[PDB]
Parts: sequence; C-alpha cells; structure tokens
Amino acid sequence: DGMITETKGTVLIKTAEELMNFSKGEENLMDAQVKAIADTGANVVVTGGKVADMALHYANKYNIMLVRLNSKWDLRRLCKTVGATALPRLTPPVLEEMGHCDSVYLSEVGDTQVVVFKHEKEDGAISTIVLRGSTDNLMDDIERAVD
Amino acid sequence: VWDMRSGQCVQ
Amino acid sequence: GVAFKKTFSYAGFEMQPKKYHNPKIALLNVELELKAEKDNAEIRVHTVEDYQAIVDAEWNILYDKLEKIHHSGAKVVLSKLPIGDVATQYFADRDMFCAGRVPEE
Amino acid sequence: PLSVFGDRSTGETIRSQNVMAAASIANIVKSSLGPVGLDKMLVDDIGDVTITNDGATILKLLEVEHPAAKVLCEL
Amino acid sequence: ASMGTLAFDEYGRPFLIIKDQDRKSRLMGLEALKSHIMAAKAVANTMRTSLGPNGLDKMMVDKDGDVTVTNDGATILSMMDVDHQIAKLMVELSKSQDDEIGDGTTGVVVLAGALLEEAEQLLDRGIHPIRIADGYEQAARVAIEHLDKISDSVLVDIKDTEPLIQTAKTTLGSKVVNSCHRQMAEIAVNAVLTVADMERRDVDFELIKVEGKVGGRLEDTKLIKGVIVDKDFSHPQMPKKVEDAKIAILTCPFEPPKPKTKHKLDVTSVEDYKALQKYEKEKFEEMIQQIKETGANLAICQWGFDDEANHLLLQNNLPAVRWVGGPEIELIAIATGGRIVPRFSELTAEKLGFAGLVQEISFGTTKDKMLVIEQCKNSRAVTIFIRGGNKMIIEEAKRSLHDALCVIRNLIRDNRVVYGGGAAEISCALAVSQEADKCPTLEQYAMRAFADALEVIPMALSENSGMNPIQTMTEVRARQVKEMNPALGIDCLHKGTNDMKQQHVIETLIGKKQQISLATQMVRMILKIDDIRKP
Amino acid sequence: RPVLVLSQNTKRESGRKVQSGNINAAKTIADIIRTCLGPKSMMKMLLDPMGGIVMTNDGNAILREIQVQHPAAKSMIEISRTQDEEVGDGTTSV
Amino acid sequence: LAGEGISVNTGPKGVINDWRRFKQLETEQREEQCREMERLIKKLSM
Amino acid sequence: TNDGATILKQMQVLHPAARMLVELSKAQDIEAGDGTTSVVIIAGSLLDSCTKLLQKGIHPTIISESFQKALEKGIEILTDMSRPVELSDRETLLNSATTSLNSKVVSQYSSLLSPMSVNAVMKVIDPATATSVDLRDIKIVKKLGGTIDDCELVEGLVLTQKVSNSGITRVEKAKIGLIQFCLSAPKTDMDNQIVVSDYAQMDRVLREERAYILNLVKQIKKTGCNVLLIQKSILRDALSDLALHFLNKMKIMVIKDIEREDIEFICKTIGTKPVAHIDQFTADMLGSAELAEEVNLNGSGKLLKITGCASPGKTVTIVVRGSNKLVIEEAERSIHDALCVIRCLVKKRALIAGGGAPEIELAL
Amino acid sequence: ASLSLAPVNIFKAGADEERAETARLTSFIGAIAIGDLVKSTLGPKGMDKILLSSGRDASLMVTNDGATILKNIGVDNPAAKVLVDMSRVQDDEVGDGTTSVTVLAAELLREAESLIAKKIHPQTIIAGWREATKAAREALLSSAVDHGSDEVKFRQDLMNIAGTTLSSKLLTHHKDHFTKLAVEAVLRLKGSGNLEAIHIIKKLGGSLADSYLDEGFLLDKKIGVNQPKRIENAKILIANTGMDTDKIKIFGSRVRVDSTAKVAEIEHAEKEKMKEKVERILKHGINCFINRQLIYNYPEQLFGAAGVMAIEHADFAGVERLALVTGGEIASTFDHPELVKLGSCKLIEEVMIGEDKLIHFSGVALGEACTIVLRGATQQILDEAERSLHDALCVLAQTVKDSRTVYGGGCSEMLMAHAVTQLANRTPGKEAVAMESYAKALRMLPTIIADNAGYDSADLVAQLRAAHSEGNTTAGLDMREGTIGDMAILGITESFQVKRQVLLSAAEAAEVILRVDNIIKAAPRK
Ligand SMILES: Nc1ncnc2c1ncn2[C@@H]1O[C@H](COP(=O)(O)OP(=O)(O)O)[C@@H](O)[C@H]1O
Ligand SMILES: Nc1ncnc2c1ncn2[C@@H]1O[C@H](COP(=O)(O)OP(=O)(O)O)[C@@H](O)[C@H]1O
Ligand SMILES: Nc1ncnc2c1ncn2[C@@H]1O[C@H](COP(=O)(O)OP(=O)(O)O)[C@@H](O)[C@H]1O
Ligand SMILES: [Mg+2]
Ligand SMILES: [Mg+2]
Ligand SMILES: [Mg+2]
Ligand SMILES: [Mg+2]
Repeated sequence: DGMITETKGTVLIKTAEELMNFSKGEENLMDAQVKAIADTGANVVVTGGKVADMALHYANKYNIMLVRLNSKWDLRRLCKTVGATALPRLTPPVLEEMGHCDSVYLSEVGDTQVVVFKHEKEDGAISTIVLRGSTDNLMDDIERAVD
Repeated sequence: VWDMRSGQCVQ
Repeated sequence: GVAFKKTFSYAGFEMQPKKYHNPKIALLNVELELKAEKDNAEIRVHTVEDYQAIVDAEWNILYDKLEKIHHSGAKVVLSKLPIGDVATQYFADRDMFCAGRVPEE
Repeated sequence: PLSVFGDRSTGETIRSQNVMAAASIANIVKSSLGPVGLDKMLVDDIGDVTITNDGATILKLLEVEHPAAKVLCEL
Repeated sequence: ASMGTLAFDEYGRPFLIIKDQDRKSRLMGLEALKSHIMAAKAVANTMRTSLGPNGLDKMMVDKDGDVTVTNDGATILSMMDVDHQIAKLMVELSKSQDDEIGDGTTGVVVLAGALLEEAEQLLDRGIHPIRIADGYEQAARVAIEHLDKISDSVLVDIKDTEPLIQTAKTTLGSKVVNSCHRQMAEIAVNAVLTVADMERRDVDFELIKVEGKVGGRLEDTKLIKGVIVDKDFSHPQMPKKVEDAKIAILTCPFEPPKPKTKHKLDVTSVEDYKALQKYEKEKFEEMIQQIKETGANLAICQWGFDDEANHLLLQNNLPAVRWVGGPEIELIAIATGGRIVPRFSELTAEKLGFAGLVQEISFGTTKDKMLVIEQCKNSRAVTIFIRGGNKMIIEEAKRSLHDALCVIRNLIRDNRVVYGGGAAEISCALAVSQEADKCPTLEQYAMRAFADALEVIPMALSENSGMNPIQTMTEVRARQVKEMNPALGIDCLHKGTNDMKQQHVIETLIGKKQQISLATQMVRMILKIDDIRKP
Repeated sequence: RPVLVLSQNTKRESGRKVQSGNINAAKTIADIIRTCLGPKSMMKMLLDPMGGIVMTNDGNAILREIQVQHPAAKSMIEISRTQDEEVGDGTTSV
Repeated sequence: LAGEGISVNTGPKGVINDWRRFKQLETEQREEQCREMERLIKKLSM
Repeated sequence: TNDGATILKQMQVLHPAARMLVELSKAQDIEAGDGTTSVVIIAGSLLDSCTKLLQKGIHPTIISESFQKALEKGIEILTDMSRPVELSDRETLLNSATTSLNSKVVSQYSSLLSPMSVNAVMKVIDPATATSVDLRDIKIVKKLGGTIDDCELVEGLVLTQKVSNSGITRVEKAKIGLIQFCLSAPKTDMDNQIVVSDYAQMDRVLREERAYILNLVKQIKKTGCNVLLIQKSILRDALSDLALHFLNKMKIMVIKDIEREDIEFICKTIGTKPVAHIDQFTADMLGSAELAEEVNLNGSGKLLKITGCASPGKTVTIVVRGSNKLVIEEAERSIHDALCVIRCLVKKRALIAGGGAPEIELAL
Repeated sequence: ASLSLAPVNIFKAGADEERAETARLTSFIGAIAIGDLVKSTLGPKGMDKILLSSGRDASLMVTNDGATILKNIGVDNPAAKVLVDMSRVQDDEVGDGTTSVTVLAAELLREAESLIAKKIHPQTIIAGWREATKAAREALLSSAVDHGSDEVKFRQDLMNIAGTTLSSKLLTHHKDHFTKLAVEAVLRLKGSGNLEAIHIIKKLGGSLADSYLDEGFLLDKKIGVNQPKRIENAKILIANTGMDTDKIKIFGSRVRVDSTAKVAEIEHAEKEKMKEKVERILKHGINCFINRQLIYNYPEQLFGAAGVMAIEHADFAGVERLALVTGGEIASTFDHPELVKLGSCKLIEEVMIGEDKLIHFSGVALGEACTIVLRGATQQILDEAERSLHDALCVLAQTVKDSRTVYGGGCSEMLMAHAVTQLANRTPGKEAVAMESYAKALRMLPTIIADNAGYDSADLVAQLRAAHSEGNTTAGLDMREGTIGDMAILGITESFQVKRQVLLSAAEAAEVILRVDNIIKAAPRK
C-alpha cells in the first residue's frame, strides 16, 4: 500500500479542486507504482503486510501473483529460498534484489490450499518435507523422527 | 423522542 | 450461472426493472454513496462560497462516479461495498439495476 | 409409557454389561492360576489382612454389586 | 436405556469416552421412533381442531404476557414454546409450507401426524422404517399424479374475477373475517391483481402495505389504490385536504447544506459573520423558491426540517410532510408516478408525482392524524387499511388477508385448481388404494397406510362440523366411487350437497401438491432418525 | 446412578508396583529398629496413645507400639511378635 | 378467582415417577434428621 | 408544628380516606390558609355520623343529598350571622391576626407579629380596589440566631448573597444596577478560538483582554452606578478577577450569583431595570435607594439590606429569627397563616365571631 | 392424545397448555370477573372505585370510568386482557360506552357458557349471534332520530345528551351547570373536532360548582420582567422562533481569530443580529409576542424597552390554542410583515386563581379554543371531574359530527332485544336458543342498570319488555322514582354512534373469545 507519514496524516482541503482530485491522484500514484514494479518483469509480489484494495486491483490488472505472509520468519525463509531481498519500501526491485523461482502455483493437497515455490534444480538454500498421514499425532511423531 | 423541533417521535 | 439472495435494497429500488434480455454487468468493489472523502481528511474554508463549492464538489464526485458507471454501458451494477440510496435512485432513473453489499465469494 | 420407577436396559446393552461383569470377575482371579500364580493381599478397611490364593476365598471376601458377578461368585 | 453405555471399565480403571457422558441421555432403535411418532402425533392432534370452516381458534401467550388469538397453523406453531426436537421439526414444516405457499399450513401437520401414526402400527409389525418411507414416497408420487389429472384450470383475467373471488373466499372461510368474507376476498383479489407483473411473473408483497388501526368496524376495511401514511402536515395551520396535488418527493432535509467530510468554516471578522447569516437566509429562501418553481402543490420529505422552512412552506401555500419513512417514500413515489429527488437543484416539473386527493384522516377522540394519498392515475402500489374493535382482531385480519393474498399469488403462478372439502384427499386416497392392489405385496402395506393417512383430512372436517367422521367419510367415498366425480367432499357448512364444485370450494393445485410433498419428505426424515443424544 | 461390578470403595492395584511397595515397607520397618542392635545400641522413647511412656531398645517392644497402614508392615510386626513369643530373643535380628 | 376445587385428577398419575424420585431422597434425609434429633437437642440444654 | 395541613402532609398516611383528608387540608390551605385543622375534624365527624346513618338502612345517595341541603342551609346561616368589615378598620385586622396567632407557638410574641402581618399585607395591596393578595410579593427570610422578638419587617430588599467586594460594605445614596451579562474575557456563542502564531500576539492578547474589561467597567461606572448586582451565570464566568479588581478600584459594591428567579422580585422592589448588554446600560435603568449596607447578625451570619427607595412598589420583606430551626419554621408557618387570614379578609369583606360560636349556632 | 397428558414431555420448563374445557373455563371465569368488576359503576346510581397503586409512587385514583378501571389493574387472564383492550379501543373511538360494552361482552360470554353447558357447538352460537347482531343493528338504526336540521332542537338534543352522559359520573351533583358548560365548550369549536383545543385547568380549592368556562382564554405562563402587565386592544404575534442564543445553523462554523478585539467585535455582531431580529419582529406593529421556545435576557430586555409583552415557553399545544382562539399565524420568519396575520383580543391581564397567577385573554377575536377551570376539594375529585368532562366533550363532539340520536335508559337495549327475540321466534334449530341468549344479555344490561339503583329490577324489566312488545318503542327506565316512562318526554338520549359501537364491539369480542378452544402459555422471563 502507499506509505503514509509516521507522525500524523491529515489531508487538508481548502478548495473544491483539491477535494475532487485527491482520490484520483492517489489512484494514479498507486497505478504508477504498481506498473513500475511490473515493468521490471516481477510477475510475483510477496508482502508481509496488508494489501490495499486498489493495490490488489492494479496487481490483477497487470497479471501479478500476490502472496501475503504474516510471519517475518516465513518472509526471511522465502528470501533465502528464492534469493531475494526484503525491500523496505514499494520501489521496483533492482536486478540483484529480485528473486527467481522455477515455478509458483496454487495447489490443493487433501483439503488444504497451499502455495508452492518450486525449484526444478536439485539444490537450493531451503528444502521442505511435506508429511502426509491419517492422524495429526502420527504426523507430529514423524516430524520428531525427521528432527 | 428525536426531533425536538417538532416534539414528536420520528422513525 | 450465479444466484444469490437480495441484499438490503434501499429506497427507490423497487423502481428498477427486474428483468433484462442482454445485460452488461458492472462488477465493482466501490462504495457508491455520499461520505467523507477520507478518514483523516479535513476541510478548512473561510468563505460561504467555498462552503457551497465544497458541497457541490462532494455531490459532483458522487455523480461523476455514477456517470462513469452509466457510460460504461452496463445495466446491472454489483458492488461488494454498500451502494447508497442516492446511487440507487440514480440507477432507477436510468432503468439500471443495483445491488450492494454482495458477498465476496 | 411404562411409568415404572426404575432403570431399564434392553438388548445388546444389558448383554454387554453382563459380559463385562463376568470378565471383570474372571480378571480378578486370573493372575492366581497355575504354579506360577501368585497370592493376593486383601484388606477389609479395618486392618485385617487375608493373604490367599484360593479363588473361592477371594470371591467370597469381596463385596460385589452386579448380579452376574454375584452369579460367578456363587458358582 | 440412557447414560450411553454405563460400564466404567472391564478391569476397574476409569473408562471415560465422551465428555460429561454421565449427564447425557441416549435413545436407540425402535424406542426413539416410538417417542418421535408419539410427539408428532400429539402436535398434530393438538393442531387438527383448527381445521375447516368450523375450526376453533387457538389463543397464544408469549413470554411477555401478550395475547395472540389466531387460527393460522404456522403462526400457532411458531409461537409454541416446544422443547422436543420433533416438535421443532413440525414447526419448521409449517414454516416451510407458509413460505412456499402461504396456505394450508395446518393440513400439513395433520397429514404428517396421520402418516406417522400409520407408520407406528407398520413398525409394530416388523417393517423396516426405510421400507415405510419408500412406500410413502411412491404413494405420494401416485397422489401427485392423480391431483394433476383431476386438476381444473381457471381464468385469471382482470375482467372475470369470479374464480379468484371464490378461491379467496374459500381461503378466508376458516378465518374469523368470514363475517366480512366477500368484501375481504374482493379487496384481496383486487390488491393482488393491481400490483402484479402480469406475464405470469412474481407478485412483490412490498408493493402491498397492510396497515391496521384499531377502532371503527371490521366492515370499514378498504383497499386504497394509493398510499396511506402515518404522518400529517408539518405546520398545524396548513390545509387538511389537497386536491389535484403535484407531489414533490425529496430526500434532502430543508436545512442549509452540510458537507459529509469533516469540515470547519472559519469566521474571522464581522463581515464574515454577516455574510454567513445572509447566506443562511438566502439558502432558505432559495430552496423554497426552487420547490415552488416547478409548480408542485405538495412536498414530501424524508429527513424532516426546521422552523424557517416550515413557515416559508406555510406562507407560500405549499403543504408539506416530514420524516416520511424510506419505504413510505418509495411507495408514495411509485403510486404517484413521481421520481425521488435528492436535492432541490435537481427538482423539475417532470419528476413531480400526481395524486388526485391528499387528505389528513382523523380517528375520533384520539389526537392521531394519518395522511392518505389516493386517486392516482395508474398507481402500481396499493395499501390495505384494516379497522376493528381490538388489536387481536386486527392481527388476525392481517394474517387472514396475507393468506388470501398468498393464495391469489399462487393462482397467478399457476391457474390449475382442485376442489377442497376433502374431495381431493378422498380422490387421492382412492387412486393410491387402486394403485396398491396392482403392486407387490411388501409395499402394499405402506401404500395403504399412506392412503389411510390421506383420508384423515375429511375425517377431521367431519369431526369439527359435528358429523360422524367414519360414516360421513365412508358415504362420501362410496359416492365418489359410484359416479366419477372427485369434487364430492365433506359438507362442513350443511348446505345440503356434497358437490364442492357447486359449493365453490376451490383450492390451488400447487397448495395440495406442496402439502403432500412436504408431509412425505418430513415423515421420511423423521422415520430415518433412530438415535437421540440430548445433554 | 452409577453401576459397578465391585463396591465403590474397593481399590485394587497389582503388578511390579505392589512388589516394590511391599519390599519398601519391609525395608522401612527394618530401618525403624536398625540402630537398636548390638551392645552399643541406643534406647528409644515411645509415647502410648493412653498417655504412658515406653522407653526401651527391644525390637518387639518398639514395634508393637507402632500403628501402620501398609499390610506388609503389619506382617513384619506380626513376625516380630512371633519371634518374641517363640524364643524371646533375636527380635531385631529377624 | 373461582374453581378452588381443583381436583388435579390426571396430573399426579403422570408425574408420580418424579414425585417418588424426590420423595425417596426426602425420606433418606429424614431418617438422618430423625435419628440425630434424639441427641442433638433432646438433652443438650439440660 | 401545629398546622393541620403540615401535620397531615408530614406523616405518611396510607389509607385512601386519609389521603383524601390530606388533599382536603391542602385545598383549604390554598383557598383559605386557615382552618386547615377544623375542616378535617368536620369531615371526620360527618363520616362518623354517616356510620350510624348507614346502620339505620339509609342509602348513601340520600345521605349525600341531605348533606348538600344541610350545607346550603349552613352557608346561608353563616352568611346571615357575619357582619361587614372595611379594610380601613385596622383594629379589626389586628384582632383577626391575633386570633389566627393564638393557637400557634408564637402567642406571646403575637403583639409583634400581628401588626407586622397586617402591615405586610397592607403595603403590597391597594385597599381601594384590590380583590386579592399575591403572597409571593411578601418575601420571608429565615435567619438562625436570636429570638423571635428580633423578627423585623424590612421595607426594602434583603439579600442573602455575600458581597464579593472587600472593604466596601456600606453605600449611601446608592444607584443599584442589575447585570445579566458577564464581566469576563470576550466569548461568543459560536465556538471561538484565538490562534497565536507569534510571540507578540501573547502580550497583545493579554493587553486587549485587559482593555476590554477596563472599558466594560468604565462604561458601568460612567452612569454613576455604585452598587452592582450580577445575575448568576453558567458556562461563562460572571465576574472575572480583573473585573472585580477594577470595580473595587472604582468604588463599586459588587454582589454576584444573584438567582434568576429573584430578578422579577428585585426589579419590583428597588425599581431596577435589568440590563443584558453593555450598549443599553444607562443611568435610566438604575434603581436609586437611600441606603444599601451589609449587616452582621451578631455572629450568626451576614445580611445585605437595601432599605429606602425612590419607588417602593408593592413589596415587603420579613426577617424571621429564632433560637433553633424548628421554632423558626413554626414561626414562619404561623406568620404565613396570619397573612393568609388577612388575605381572606381582603377577598371577602365579611367577619364572623369565633370561639366555637359559628359551629354552635350552625348546629342549633 | 393431548400435548400435556402424554408420556413424552413436549414443552420448555414452565410452559403451559389448557385444552377445550379447561381453556373455556378459564376464559369464562376471566370474562365474568372483569364484567362483575366493571359493573356496579353503571347507570345513574353507579358507584366509584378506588385504585391503589402497588408501585413506589402508590398513586391514588378514584374513578367511575370503566376504561380507567380496566387499564390500571394487573390482569393475567388473557380473555380478561381481550376485554380490557376492547374497552380501551371503545374509549378511543368514542368517549362513552366502555362500561356498557364490557358488561355486554361479559353477559354474552356468560350466556355462551350456559349454552356450552347445554351441549351446543360454539360455532352454532357464533352463527346465531351474528344473525342476532345483524337484526339488532338494523332495529337500532331504524329507531334513530335525527335533529341536525333544527338549530334549537339540536341544541336541546345536545343538552340532553350531555346530561345523560354526566348522570352517572360525580358531576351529577351539578349536572345542570356542568351540562351548560360542556355544551357551550363544544359549540365554541365551530364544528371542528379538535378536542385538544379545549384545555382543562385543574386548581385545588373551592367547590365543584365554582368551575366555569372562561369567556376568552387562559395561559399558565409568565410575562417578562420589564414588559407591561396589561394590554388593551392587543395585537397578537404568535411565533415559533428560537430567540435563545440564536446561532446560525451552519454547525461546521467557528470563530478563529488572532486577537480578543476580534472576538469582542464578533460578539457585538451577534448582539446586533439579535437586535435586528427583534426590530424585524416589532415592525409588524404588535403589542404582545408569544413564542413557543424560550426567550433569553437580551430579547426580553428589548421587548420591555419596546413596551411589548413577551410570553415565552408556550409549547406546541399552547401556540396552536392561541392561534385558534385569536386568529394569528404561527410564524418563524419575519421578512414579510404584511403576509403574516396577527391575532387580536380585547384585553390581556393577569388573574388570580387560587394561589397561582395566569394570563387572561378577554374579548378574543375567533375564540375557537376553550379553557375550563376545575375547582375541587381534593385532587382525586379534580381528576374524576376532568375525566367526566372529557367524556361529555367527546360524546358531544361525536354528536356534532353525526347528529343521529337514540333513546337511552335501556330503551335502545330493550328495542334491539325485542328485534332479536322476534327473529329468533321464527328460526329453527339451536341458533334460536343462541339468539334468545343474546336477547337475554341485552335485557340483562338494563337489569344491571336497575340493580345498581336498588329498584325492583325484575318487575321493571318485565314492564319494559311488555311495553316494547306492545308497540311503545320509546319506553325506558325512569330512574327518578323507579318506574318506567317515556324517554322522549323525560329527555334521556344518547348518540347513535356510541350505542352502535358498543353493540358491535361487544358482539365482536364475544365472538373472538368464544372461538378459542386452547390456550398455550410460553415460559415467562421471570
Ligand atoms: N366452505 C368450505 N366447505 C368445506 N370445506 C372447507 C370449506 N372451506 C375450507 N374447507 C376445508 O378446510 C380445510 C382447512 O382450510 P383452512 O383452515 O382455511 O386452512 P388450513 O388448510 O391451513 O387449515 C381445507 O382443507 C378445506 O378443504
Ligand atoms: N383566643 C381564642 N379564644 C377562643 N377560641 C379561639 C381563640 N383563638 C382561636 N380560637 C378558635 O380555635 C379554632 C382553631 O383555630 P386554629 O387552631 O388557630 O386554626 P385551625 O382552625 O386551622 O385549627 C378556631 O375555630 C377559633 O375559633
Ligand atoms: N338519567 C338516566 N336515566 C336512565 N338511564 C340513564 C340515565 N343516564 C344514563 N343512563 C344509562 O346508563 C348507562 C351507562 O352510562 P354511563 O355509566 O354514564 O357510561 P357508560 O356508557 O360508559 O357506562 C347508559 O347506557 C344509559 O342508558
Ligand atoms: Mg386455509
Ligand atoms: Mg538379645
Ligand atoms: Mg387558625
Ligand atoms: Mg357514560
């Protein structure tokens, strides 16, 4: 979303023109930011915060996959896996800060919807073991054995 | 109740 | 296709026609009613002319959104966010259909 | 409907209850069978101790409630 | 036969399976079916006394002590404070019948009770309940096919309302408004026919405003081809009657404009204060002049207004009302043919609604004033004003008129009718019995039980009218078999003949089909339940 | 309300725990009078429930004044009494 | 307020199960109170 | 208390007949003000007679009709027995007041309170044409301390409010004025805020506020006003510290927190026209008085008395004093009874003998 | 099987259910109890009841009104609730007839109980009662006499109707004077049905005969401080303006300046705006000014300096009554003085009533608004007098609206009962018995009227029945001595609307209660 002043944000309107143009200006700025992000080739955007409605609309307009991760540990692990840098602002990523993954897709395993960042190479910084089972306790025991 | 100008219950 | 329950129509909804033979549907996530422009927005004026101009500006913002929707050529308007009574009457006057607060799914 | 003052068990419930009572009685004394069997300590909540291996004595000293278990004890 | 399985072990150690299993009951097998059948039988036997023209009312009291004398089966069961789950299922059955059809919410309960009563003696003979349910479904299909066969169509045109009036009279005969029977039926028919999308489409009940005010007489109930409003003119010195009114419908309060956004208007000098005061005064005068420029003789507002606007409206000979509800605003603008205008600048002559007469109505020594708008050109919204000697009769007339409107709506949806008085039920039972004889032996018992359960409606009608149930039912069935005439029913009113076609006892085919279908499905659902696990 | 095979107050335990408890109770009984053996033994003071005082270093005299709940300790006390009655000496040794 | 001769009639025969359920516990307590009566206040004061 | 109406009101009687008797006493007090005890006795005796009348088998309707006939005859008899009275006959008024005061606690002090009551009623009415007396024109002030002998009839106005000004407690040839506005910092009805954006504006604001207050005080003083009564004000400070300091500096007595309900009484008493804006404050609206001083009640409190006026228009004040609160309350109730007796004499100019003579004549 | 007498329990804890005979018994007991409670307050010799409140207030209320009695009682029997609501609706529709309709419904339900005991289906009773009600309505309509044409005859009819209405109430002691008072008050309305235009002021002290109808109008408000206390040939301006710290309705406005001098200037501008408002009001050329809202100190001072009365805080009813009595227009803007009509009256002064001061209007121009002062020995007497006078005013207003009158004193009841009996004598079946019971209840009504007076009711009712069957259709009870007489000659008349409403409402409520065969009570909150 568009960053805001940390101290106190207050939109001051003194003429009808400013009132009639403020929302259009905000929408134009958001569209320009998202298009600048997309023009770098980034077809997947992962954020650790909330996603604004206009930001989601403009990401869907330019065919950008959006994934939201609440945990900062998950964000760090994803950065390690793909090879990206967690940008602090909404600037487009530089050539080195843009991670590359061989396949990102939405899939359903059993009754759970999952998002997979798949590498075709038999390497990588982080690997994942998906455990199946008929009981949560059984899978916890299998996880202990894996540990 | 409500609208003390007319002194009647509205809505 | 899709079917869902009627969602809290406002005044003037019964004027809108309830059958179309080739409608264009305007799927929106927009709150079409008069309201404060922003939560933290504040208007500071020192002239009654500016007061009237601000009121007219709010009304013109709402009617500009409604006019863009109308000129889009749609006949059925669906919005996830609430659609106000003013927008309902505006769409009724144009033989259009409106339905706000539609569930997201 | 019946308006009888008491409880009623019908069908598989009462049969399972009877079998459970008989099995409990059997498991009480199953550990004291054969030369490798072992005796039992019985205390009558007054301080009297009865070390015994006899099944009849064990079943006689115990106070039992279920009728089928009582049937096995009398057996 | 409760507390689940009370063992507590096989060895002696604790054996806890379900949380709080020592405070939970459980019914299994045939005992649960017997309990459910007995509960449904009790509910149906309570409800069957309110069936037919001679049925007696039931007098509910809620938890606050309010009294509701009613004959509507759905209303009776809705207000009943039941705890048994099968009773709640029967209440929901009545609610479903009321929602889909709006009439016959009592016959479904009696039919389900009779079906379960027969299923009880069928289960006593060792028949699996699923076999009973399958036989009931087959017999229900046969009965529905027979009902379609013996159905009769009626003309739903506005020119000839006689079949519609007869159907509404048949619906209202059981209700207490049978004193004003013909008048109530005619006003219900006219109300439905006025507001109805005539290409066999739906009827919107939001276009019918059923309002009741105590006092007067029940015969004073009338249909107003317009809108009646529970408000009055804002200024007490305004005229009480407006003729050939040109109504302006507005949703803007007659106050100086106020922006929605958080705004502060700064006054920095005496000149600014004078400018603000003049601006307020000229805004008042401007809004009044804008209203009067279109030529409107009457203004209607939704959000009320203040003293300056009130006196300007009185001074300019513009009677007005305030705080009219949103639904009432919509109804007024629909009836008068005018548009809803959100501000004065958008008000024009073409958006004015026309009404022949706008008057303020008094109600005796009660200080209450209510506004009526009528004599419109082609009003597409109607209201029903019910008068009575007490509020209980007002509520009962309201629900009776709702039943009549629902029946005429069903007639709009489908024009096929059948003749009531138990004639349809007797004919269906005869068809089911005939079909049973041409069927394998095992399901014959279920089919005949379904036929006997169908034959309970004429017996209930005979009992409620004082006649001997079995003798009258047998004679009517024998007459129906002798000469092919499925219109012979139970002469509840003692008119001397059993021909319901000659007696004009007419019911919609859809109502009977829904009754049979809902009763069969709920009887099957109740029969399939075999475990109860109340806490 | 509840249905049980045995009585409500009937408590049963079995297994290695019972053997461990019996042996521990016997060891505790032995430890009670362990230091009262030999020419250099020290006396003990016993307070009777009736108010009397028993001051002695005899095994049977000490053990007969102890009230215990574990039946193994009751067996050991009966053993002490048997040894005292049969021969009159060796009560702590047994 | 008329009909003081209620003659409850059918009422009890459909509820004597619960009535006897309460009465059994009432009697069970009753033996205890009657027994303790002969000591608790029979000769405490004197 | 000895007042029958007060006795019945104070005790919470529960029987409906007792409540109706209490209402009867209240009605007698409103219409007459005296005889509140005799009326209940008469009603009770009538009902007691009704008992034996009913026991003889007489319908209550017949009893009521006969009682109405007897009441009409009794009214005729009493009217015939009475004699005319003139308001110029002072001895008759004194006798009536003393008779009303005989049964009360102030019977030894009646020699003081009878002429006091007669004068209090006479000064507030016109003996030529008055047909009723508004007892609200007579203000009674209860001050603790002293003895009932210290009861005094003040011709002017007595104020319980203390003087805010210190060092000025006596003004001769006073020119009293009523103020219904506030002598504080300027403040409009609309939400007002003063925005400071520079260091000079601070001292500018302070200086301008001081100048505004000083101009207010100067305009007040220019009319010759030397005693100022300020109406009680809420949501705005009635008297600022600067205003009080300036008024003290210009030798003006200040009495603030004057109750709103007393404005009409004060205007009727001292002839002052209230002023709600400084524009209309002129010497014409001031009320001239001979003396306005604050007195001390021998350590039992302080009173402000404005005695002597150019236009003493139909208003008197009575100061009631006593040793304890109970005797003060009973004394003022008895004084009210005496005033009500004189008011009855003003209404209907007819006098009748007392001491049970009317009742014996009526019975016979 | 019953819903309650079943092996399974189908209800929540506390829910109840009464079947056919139990529900009928409860309904009949409640109805008979209500009827016997409300009766004995009926007829010229009816007595009053005391209503002690069980609440914290414990308010005392003695009354003869049936609706008042039935309203302030704790009713739990639902049929009794139905009858109470019937009485309330009857009171709302017309002033009189609450006791009559309640007693008629109770007697009808008693006859229904007897018929049910005689093994008669309730539907047959309902059909018979429908036919009987139709016949009685037709007979009563035929018996109506109209005197709306002749003015003096209509005035005599109004006087007779007011006397008949007030005969039962406490005002019967001064019935003649109170009849004149009520008739004059109603006729002063000039045909309008606005009963709120008639204000009743209750002042304690004085006899009930001291009550009077003021020739002008009386207001219970106060005049300003410096304004005159007496104006002759007053020009009245009624207003509904603020006049209290009057602020511009732009609620977003504020004063934001940088000095206290600017604040002082703004305050002076506010005071100048108020002064201009007062000047615009005064430009109408008025002597008195009545405002609905409060008047603050500055406008009060301006009016006092202008020599104009400023009566404040006269509520909506007050300003409406002043407009009706003087002819003024309730204004809220004063930019067009010549478009606003000014009220007028001959004299305004302050009067002394009891111990309170009131504003008196004399020589009013229009006078279509009455004020009545009530003087009584007790507050309960004042309340009962106000209720009785309200009943009389309501009945007189109804008679003015509809001039058809019918004879009272049991004449109308016996006439409709005779018609019902005539219809029943030529009807086969048990419907004849039901209609005979209907006629019996109609006879029972004047029987109760005579019972309350202690006369030989059986003989009087027999004589009335004989006279009405012979052909003397105007014979009624002569309560002065206890015989029968000619109601036309004696002068006991009632409004036809009141009697018709009583009959129809009683029959309707009896039919409503009779149709009930089962009462189901949900578990209460407590
Ligand atoms: N005039 C009549 N003659 C004979 N039977 C009638 C008549 N009117 C209604 N019935 C019968 O009474 C039954 C009950 O109808 P009603 O009580 O109006 O609604 P519900 O079906 O909800 O009980 C209907 O099945 C109908 O056959
Ligand atoms: N000095 C007196 N001598 C004889 N009788 C008196 C005297 N003063 C008062 N009375 C009588 O005492 C009665 C009661 O008067 P009082 O107690 O003052 O007031 P109330 O009439 O309210 O009781 C009066 O009716 C009066 O006739
Ligand atoms: N002077 C009279 N003579 C005979 N009957 C009267 C007289 N006045 C009233 N009635 C009768 O008393 C009945 C009851 O009137 P009332 O108790 O005053 O009010 P309500 O009609 O509310 O009961 C009326 O039906 C009327 O016929
Ligand atoms: Mg029906
Ligand atoms: Mg040794
Ligand atoms: Mg006295
Ligand atoms: Mg009356």
